[PDB]
Amino acid sequence: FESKAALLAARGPEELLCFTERLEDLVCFWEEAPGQYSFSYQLEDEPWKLCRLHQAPTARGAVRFWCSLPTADTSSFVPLELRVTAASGAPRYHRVIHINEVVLLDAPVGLVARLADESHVVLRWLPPPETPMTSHIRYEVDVSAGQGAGSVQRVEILEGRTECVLSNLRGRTRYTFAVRARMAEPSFGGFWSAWSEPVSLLTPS
Amino acid sequence: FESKAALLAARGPEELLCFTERLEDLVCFWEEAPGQYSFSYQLEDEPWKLCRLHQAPTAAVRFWCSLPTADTSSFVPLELRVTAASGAPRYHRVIHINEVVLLDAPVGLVARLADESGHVVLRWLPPPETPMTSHIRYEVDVSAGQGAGSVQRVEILEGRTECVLSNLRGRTRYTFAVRARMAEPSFGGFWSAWSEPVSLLTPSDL
Amino acid sequence: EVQLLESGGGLVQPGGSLRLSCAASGFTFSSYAMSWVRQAPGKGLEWVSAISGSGGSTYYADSVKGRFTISRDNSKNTLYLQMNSLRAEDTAVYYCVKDRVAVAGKGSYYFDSWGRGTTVTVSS
Amino acid sequence: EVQLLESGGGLVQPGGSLRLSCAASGFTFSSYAMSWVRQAPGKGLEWVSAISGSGGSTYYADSVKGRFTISRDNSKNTLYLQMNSLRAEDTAVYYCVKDRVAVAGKGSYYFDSWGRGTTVTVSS
Amino acid sequence: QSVLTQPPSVSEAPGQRVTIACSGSSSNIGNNAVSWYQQLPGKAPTLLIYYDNLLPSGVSDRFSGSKSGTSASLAISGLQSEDEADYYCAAWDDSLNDWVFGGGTKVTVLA
Amino acid sequence: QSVLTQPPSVSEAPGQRVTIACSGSSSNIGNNAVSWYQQLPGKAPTLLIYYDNLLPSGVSDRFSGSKSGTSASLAISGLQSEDEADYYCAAWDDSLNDWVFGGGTKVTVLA
Repeated sequence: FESKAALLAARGPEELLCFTERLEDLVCFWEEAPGQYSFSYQLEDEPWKLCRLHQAPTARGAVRFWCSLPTADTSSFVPLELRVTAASGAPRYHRVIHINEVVLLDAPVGLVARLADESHVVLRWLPPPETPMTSHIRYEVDVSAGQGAGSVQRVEILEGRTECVLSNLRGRTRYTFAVRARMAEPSFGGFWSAWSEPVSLLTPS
Repeated sequence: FESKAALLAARGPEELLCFTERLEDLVCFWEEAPGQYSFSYQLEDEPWKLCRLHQAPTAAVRFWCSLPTADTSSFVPLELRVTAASGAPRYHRVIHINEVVLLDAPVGLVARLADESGHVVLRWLPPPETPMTSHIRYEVDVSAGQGAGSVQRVEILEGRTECVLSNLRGRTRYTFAVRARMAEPSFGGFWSAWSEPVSLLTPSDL
Repeated sequence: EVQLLESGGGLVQPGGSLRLSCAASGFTFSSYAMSWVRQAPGKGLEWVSAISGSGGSTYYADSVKGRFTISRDNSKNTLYLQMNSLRAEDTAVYYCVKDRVAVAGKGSYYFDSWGRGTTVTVSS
Repeated sequence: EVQLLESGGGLVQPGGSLRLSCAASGFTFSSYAMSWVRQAPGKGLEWVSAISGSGGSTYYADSVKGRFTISRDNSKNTLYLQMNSLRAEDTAVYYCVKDRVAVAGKGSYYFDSWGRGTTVTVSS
Repeated sequence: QSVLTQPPSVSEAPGQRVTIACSGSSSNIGNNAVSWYQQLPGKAPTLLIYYDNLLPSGVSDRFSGSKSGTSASLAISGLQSEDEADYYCAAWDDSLNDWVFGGGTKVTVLA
Repeated sequence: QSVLTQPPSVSEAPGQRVTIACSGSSSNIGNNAVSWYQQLPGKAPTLLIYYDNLLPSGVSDRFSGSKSGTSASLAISGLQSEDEADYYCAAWDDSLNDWVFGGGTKVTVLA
C-alpha cells in the first residue's frame, strides 16, 4: 500500500493519516525523523484496545509508524477514537474518525474511447476490481489535448455511472483521457484515487 | 493578482502558467532562480505580436505577460512562445483562453437548520461580478472538528447555488466551505480558492 | 469453519419461559458481536436482539423490550437469550447469527454466518 | 469616446451597386475587428459580414456571398463594404459595428460599439 | 423570422417592472453568452447587458439580465419614459456558425 | 408484513433465468448496502450476495445482484434443481434503526 501511503503523505506533513481501501480494513500511519510509541483505540463504547505498531524506514531519511487495525474492529458509521501516545506518557496524536469517511479506492480500469459519431467521444470504464458498492462511487474524467494545452476539460460523473459522452472536441488533436474514483455523498467520504491508466485518441476532420 | 498566481504556482513547479479571471484578460507567468526573455504570441491566424514582459522577485524571480485586452479572444487557438535573448527557446504552448479560467472565491455563505432532522441547507452567492453565473459549477466541503477533518464533498451542478446536506451527526460543530469553477464543455480551468468558511452546530436527536 | 449450535428451544404456553444458548466455535468469540434472528411463517426474518463483543452494548426489538434479555460468556464461548413472559407471536425459529465486526449495527454491512437454529413454539 | 461614422448608400434599383464606408476614430483601428450588421423591418438584426484586424480573415453571410466584399484600410481608419448585384431584400439600415477583440466570432461574446448607421434602399 | 424569439411589443405603466423574454435553443442561448442591446428611436444601438447577467459601465442600475436554460430575460425596474425604445437579444449559435439576434421588443410607456 | 417487498413464490423451467425483486425505500435499500441470503430447505441460511453486487468466496457464478434506486434484484441464470430454495434480501434501515428483511421468495424448479 506504499503508493497510497505516499500519495496521502503529500496532503499531510506531520499528521495522523488514516484510510480504508475496501471498508473491511483500516490503516493509520505517520512519519517522523528515534522514539517509541503505543497505539490505542476505542470502537464506539467498547473497551479500549491496543494495536500492534509496525515501523519501517521511508525515503528522505525518515521512519514511518503504522497500525493495521484488526479486521474485527472495522465497523463503519461509528466513532473510532484513536490515540497515539509516547513512551513517556506524553500524547502525540488524537483523532475521532469514521471508517466510512476515509475511503481511498484504487484507480479505475478498462478505459476505452470511441469516435461515434457526430463530430463526440464515448468513454467507458470499469470500477476498481473487487470494490464494495459500485453504485456509490462517483468519478472525475480528465481531458488533456497536449501541445502545451494540458487539462482542457474535467467532467464530474455521477455516482454509479461508468460511461461518459464528451462533446466539443477540436479536430486534428491528440487527446488523452483519464478517470479517478471516490466514494459519494452523503453516507461516505475520503480522498481521490490515483488516475487510471490513460487512453489517447486522435481526432479527424 | 499574486494570490491567484501563487495558488496556481503550487500545482506547477517550473512551467508556463496561464489563466483568465473575467474572460477579458490573460496572464501568463513562470518562475526562475537571472535572464532576459521575449514573449511572442499568435491569435488564430493573425500576425505574430509581442507582449511586454514584466518581472518581480518572489520569496526567485517571476516573469509574467499581461496579454493586451484586444487579443483576448476565446474559442480560438492562441499560440504562445517564450524565447531567451540568446535566441534559445524556452516555452511553447497553444492554449484557449476559455479553457484556463480561475474565478474568485464564492461569497455570502450561510447555513441554516433544515426541516428534516439531520439536514442543513447551504446558500451562497457566485463570485462578485463574474460573467455567466449559470455556467459556474461548485464544490461544497463539509468539515467536522475533533480531528475528523473533511467528511463530505458534494459536487454542485452548474448554476445551482444551494445545497441540502444529509446524514449529519447531532451535537457536532460542522464547518462548510464552497469553491467555484467554470463548467464543461465550453469552458475549463482551475478550482478557485475556498470561500470564507461558515460553521454550524447541530442539536440533539429527539 | 464457523459453527453455531443453538439450544434450549421447545414448547411452552403463553406466560412461559425459555433460555436459548449458542455454542460458538471456529473463531475468536470475544472479538465479534452476536445476534438473534427469528423467522415466523409470513413474517420473514426479524432482528430480535444483539450484543457487542464485550457485552457492554445491547439492542432489543421494540416487541421484546423488557421481556427478553441477551447476554454472553466469553470464557465459555456461549451466547444466551433469556425469554420471559412469552407471547404467541414469539413463535418462530430462532437463529444464532455471528456479526462481521465487534459491534452489531449499520457498519456491519452484512451477516456472515448463521446457525442451524432452534425452534420456539408458543401455544395453548 | 469611440466614434463610427457610416457613409455611402441611398436609393438604387435591383442590380445596382453601392460602396459603404465607416470612418472610425477614438480607438486603435488596426487592433480590432469590424463587422457589418443590417436592420430590416421585421427581419431584426443580421450579421452581414466581418473582417479581422489585419484583414487576413473575412466572413460573409450565406445570402451575400459573391455579391458583397468587405475590406479595410488601417492607414486611413476606414471600413468598406462593396455591394454589387443588389436585391430587394438587401434593403436595410447597415450599421458599422466594432468588435471587442482582434477577430470577430464566438470568442467576442458581444458587439462593442455601433454607429449611427446608413440606409440602403432598393426599389423600382 | 429570427432564430431568437422576443415578444414584438410590451406596454407598461411608469415606475413598474418590465420583463422581456428571449427564447432560443441548446445551440444558441443554451451554451453561449447572451448580450442585450438598447436602440433609442433614431439613434445607435448601445450595449445594455453582456455576459448573461453582467452590467456594462454606464448602464442604469434599473437594468438587469438573467438566464435559465434556453431562455434569457431582461428586467427593467422603475420604468421611466426615457426607457421607451427597442431592445434586442443576441447570442452565438453553434449549429449555425454565426451570430443570431432576436426580433426585437418595443417597450412602450403609458401615462 | 415485511418492510422490504419480495414476490412470495416464483416458478420457472430448468436452465432459464429468474429475477427476484426486492423493493424498499430511500431509507433502507436506497442508500445502504443490500445483502441476499439463501436458505436451503432444512438447512442454515447462507450468505449469497453482499455489497449490492459482490459475490462471497464459494458462491456459484450463476448468482448475481443488482440495485437501481429503491429496488434490488437477484438473478439466477442456468436454473438448477439444486437452487430450489428460499431467498431473502436484507439491508439496514435509517428511518427505523435496525435490520430489515424481505418476506422471502420460494424458487420452484419444474421438470
